[PDB]
Amino acid sequence: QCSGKQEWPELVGERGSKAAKIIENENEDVRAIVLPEGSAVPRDLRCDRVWVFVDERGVVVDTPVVM
Repeated sequence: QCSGKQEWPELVGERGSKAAKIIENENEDVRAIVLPEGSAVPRDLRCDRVWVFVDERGVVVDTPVVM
């Protein structure tokens, strides 16, 4: 079971770099990783990782979550 804030629906539509910094400030246990929308990721579960999926303009398009 993870601790701290688990999802950031409010960051959809923000620049990926800005989102990553907010995420890491708001939950000190996680690393945000900015990747293109649709990028293949490992199918494991972690409490210290937040995928930040962005469109071709570098803007967050999926809700970042701890996973």
